[PDB]
Amino acid sequence: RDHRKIGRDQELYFFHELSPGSCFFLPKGAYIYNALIEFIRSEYRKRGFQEVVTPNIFNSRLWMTSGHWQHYSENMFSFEVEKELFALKPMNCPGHCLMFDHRPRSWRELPLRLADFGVLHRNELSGALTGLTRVRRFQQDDAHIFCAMEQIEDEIKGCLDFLRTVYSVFGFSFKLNLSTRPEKFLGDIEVWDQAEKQLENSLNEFGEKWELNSGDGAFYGPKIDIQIKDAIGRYHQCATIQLDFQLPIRFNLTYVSHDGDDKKRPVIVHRAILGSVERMIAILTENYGGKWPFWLSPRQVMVVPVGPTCDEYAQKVRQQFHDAKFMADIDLDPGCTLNKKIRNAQLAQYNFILVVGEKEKISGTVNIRTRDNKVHGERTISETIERLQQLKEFRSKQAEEE
Amino acid sequence: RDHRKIGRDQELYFFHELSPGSCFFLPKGAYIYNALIEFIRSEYRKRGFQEVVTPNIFNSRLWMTSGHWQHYSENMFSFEVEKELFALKPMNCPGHCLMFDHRPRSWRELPLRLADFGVLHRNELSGALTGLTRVRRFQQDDAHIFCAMEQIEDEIKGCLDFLRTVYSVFGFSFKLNLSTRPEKFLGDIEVWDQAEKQLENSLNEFGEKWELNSGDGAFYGPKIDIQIKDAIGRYHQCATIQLDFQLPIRFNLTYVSDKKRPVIVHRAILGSVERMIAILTENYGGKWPFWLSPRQVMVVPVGPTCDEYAQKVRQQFHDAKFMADIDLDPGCTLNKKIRNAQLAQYNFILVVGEKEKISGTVNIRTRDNKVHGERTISETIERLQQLKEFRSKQA
Ligand SMILES: C[C@@H](O)[C@H](N)C(=O)NS(=O)(=O)c1cccc(-c2ccc3n[nH]cc3c2)c1
Ligand SMILES: C[C@@H](O)[C@H](N)C(=O)NS(=O)(=O)c1cccc(-c2ccc3n[nH]cc3c2)c1
Repeated sequence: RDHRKIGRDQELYFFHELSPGSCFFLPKGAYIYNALIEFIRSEYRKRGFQEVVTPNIFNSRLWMTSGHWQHYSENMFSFEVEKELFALKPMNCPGHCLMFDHRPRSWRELPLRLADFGVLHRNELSGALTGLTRVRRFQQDDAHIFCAMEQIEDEIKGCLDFLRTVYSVFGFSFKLNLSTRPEKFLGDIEVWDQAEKQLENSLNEFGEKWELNSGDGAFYGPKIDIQIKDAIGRYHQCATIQLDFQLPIRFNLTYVSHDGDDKKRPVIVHRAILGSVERMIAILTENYGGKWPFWLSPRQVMVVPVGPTCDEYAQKVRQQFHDAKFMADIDLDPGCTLNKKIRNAQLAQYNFILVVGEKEKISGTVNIRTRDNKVHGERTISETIERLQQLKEFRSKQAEEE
Repeated sequence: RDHRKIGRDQELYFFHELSPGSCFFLPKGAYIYNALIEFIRSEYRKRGFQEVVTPNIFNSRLWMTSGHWQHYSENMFSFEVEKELFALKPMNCPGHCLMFDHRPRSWRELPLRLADFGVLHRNELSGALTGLTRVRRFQQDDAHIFCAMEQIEDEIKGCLDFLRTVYSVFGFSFKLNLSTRPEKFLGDIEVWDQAEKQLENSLNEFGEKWELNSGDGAFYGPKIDIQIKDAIGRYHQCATIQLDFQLPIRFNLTYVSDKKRPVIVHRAILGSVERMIAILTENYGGKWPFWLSPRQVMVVPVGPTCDEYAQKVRQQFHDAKFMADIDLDPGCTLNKKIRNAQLAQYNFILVVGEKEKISGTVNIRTRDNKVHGERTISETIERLQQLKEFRSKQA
C-alpha cells in the first residue's frame, strides 16, 4: 500500500512543509533506520570495507575538478562563504578521492574499499518530491573501491555476491541491467568502450539474464543497475555498480606498483546496495505492510500484566528487555480485557506478547504469545532474552522460537 | 602533543583547504568517532532517551518561529530554493519542537527525551578555525527533554548523574558554571529570573562549588555550563544543561494534563564528537585505551613458517570482534615488528611462533613492552572483551 500512510500510522516517520524532500524519523522509525545501517556495517566487517566520515560542504573548485559542476550543477544546493562558492555534496566520491590522494598509496593496500553513510543533498523540483521515494536528503550505503586493473573482475564479482546475500536476508530477488554512455560524458570514448566491455563480460560470467539500459550510465562511467523485486510483485531501482576510469584522471590519482613498474592509476568502482536508507525504508514499509520481521521491528515485545497487581512486575520485565536492547513496550490500561489487549498488540504488529500474571511474577517467568497468535507458554525472562537475541542477531523470520 | 599532528601520524583524520572547518576521518578515526556515539547510545538506552533522525535543511520560516533567524542569522548558512529561503541547521531543537508538536501529547509520555546525532553547521570565521576545536560542521551528542514543571528537578538531577558517569569513564573531573541571560534574548525578564533560580537551586542541591558566569546564557534560556579537566590538567568546555521556557511559547507547544506548556531541557555531554576527539587525542598523547583504540591487536609470526597460523589467529580476534591487524613483512626482525606495533600504539601484540602454533596459544606483549606470557586464544579473547565492555582505563 502507501509508505507515507503506514509510516504515519505506525508512528515511524512524517513529513513537514518546512522541510520538503526530507524526513522526520520518530523513535520507532529511527530504530529501523539504524538497524539497516548496522546490517550493512556487519557485512562490511566480513568483506574488507572500511567506514569513513567526510565533510558535507565543499568549495566549488572540488566539483569543478570532479566534473560534477559541469554535468551535475542543476542538482546541487550552492551558497557563498567569505566570497567563495560552496555546495552541499550530492555524492561522496570526490571526498573519497581526496582521501585516496591524501598520502602516497602502495599496490599492497589494494583493493581499498571506503564506505560512507554521509548525508547527501540533491535539489529535486518541488512538485516531483514524494515521501521517501523522491527526496532532497538521503544517506546511501555508499562505498568506493579503489583497485588495480587486474582486480576489477574479482571485485565486480564481489559486488554481485554481496548484493545477492543482502537481498536474500529480505527475501528479495533481482534483475540486472547494463547502462551505457549517456550524452554529457567525461573523457575518452575509447576508454568508455573498455569499461562497457568489462561490465558486459562480468554480467555474462555471473549467472543471470540482463538487459541494456542504453545511454543511462553516470557522467563518469557505465554501470550495472539492479532492480529488486519485492514480495508483492514490484521492481525498484536500488543498487548500482559503476566502473569509473575518469575520476582518477580528473584527480591525478596514482599508486606505487610492484617494484619496479611505474606508478599506475587506480580504478574506481562506485557501489550501493540498499541505494539509500530512505528509499529502502519506503520499499520495506510497503513490502511487509507494517508487519516487520523481528530484527527490523520497532515493536518487538509488548508486556501485558494479567491485572493491576502485576503492574510493577510487568514494568520490571519491560525494563529488562529494554536494557537488553529490544524495542519493548507495556500495556497497563485497566479498562480492557486481557484478550482485548493481546489482540490489540497483535494488530499493532508486535512480534511477541509477553503475558505476566501472579504465577509469572513469583517465578521470574513470562507467558509467550506470538503476533500470529501462537502460544509457546512459560519461559524465564533470561532464556527469552537469550532466544530473542539469536533471532535478532541472525535477522530471521520469527515463527522459529523453538 | 597536538591532535592535528597525532591525527596525521596515526592516520585518524586530516583537513583540507577545499573544506575548511570540516574533518576527513580516515577508517581508524571513523572507528573512534563511532565508538563514541556507541558509548553515548548505550547510556541512552539505560536512561530513557530515544534517538531520532531529523532533516538538515529547513525553510527560513522555522528559524523565524524558533528565534534563530533574528539571533543567529549570521552564524548560519543560507541559500535560495525555488524563490524561497532555506538554511542548514545549527541546532536540532526546532526540529524536535516540530516532532513534539506532530500529534497531541499526554502527560503520561512525559518526560519525553529526544536524542539526535545529526550534522550541525555553524558559520565560523575562517581565521578562527583550528583542527577539531573550532569548526563549521560537527555532530553533537544532543538531546531535548520535554517535561512537566514539577519534573524539572529530577531531570536536572538526572542530567548531573549522566554527566558524572560519562566523565568518570574518561577519568575526568569537572566544575560547574551558571550562565545568566545575555543581551539580545527572548521572552519576559520575569520568567528568566524564574529559570535562573531553578538552576541556582539544583546547582547546590548537587553539593559542588560553582561559579557565576554573567550574561553567557543562550538567547532562549540560562545554562549550567561544565568544563572538564583532563589528565594534563587542561579545562575544556563540553557539557551544557540549558533550561528553556521560550521555545515552548514560540512553538505554541502544549500537552494534555486541560492544556499546559512543556518545559525544554537542552543538554549535551560530549559537546561535539569532533571536540571530544581532539580532547581525547591530546589527553592520552595518542595512547588510546583499549575500548577506544582502533589498533587493538597486532598479530606477529616469528618467521614465515607461522604466517598461516598468524593469519588464523588474527581472523579469530577480528571475528570476536577487535580491530586486529597482522605484520607478515619478511624483511623486519621480530623485535622490529614488536617495536613498530608499539610505536603505532597497538594495545597488545600477539606473538606467534612454533610453540604457539602447536599449542593454539598466543604470546602477548603489551604496548608498554611487558610480557604477559603464553595464553590460550579464548582466554585472551575473554580478557579483551572485559576490557572493552567495561571501558577500562589504566587499571
Ligand atoms: C553509488 C555511488 O557511489 C555513486 N557515486 C552514486 O552516487 N551513484 S547514483 O546516484 O547514480 C545512484 C545511487 C543509487 C542507485 C542508483 C541507481 C540508478 C538507476 C537505477 N536503475 N536500476 C537500479 C538503479 C540504481 C544510482
Ligand atoms: C542542546 C541544544 O539544544 C543547544 N541548541 C545547543 O546546541 N547548545 S550550544 O551550542 O550552546 C552548546 C553546545 C555544546 C557546548 C556548549 C558550551 C558553551 C559554553 C561553555 N562553557 N563551559 C561549558 C560550555 C559548553 C554550548
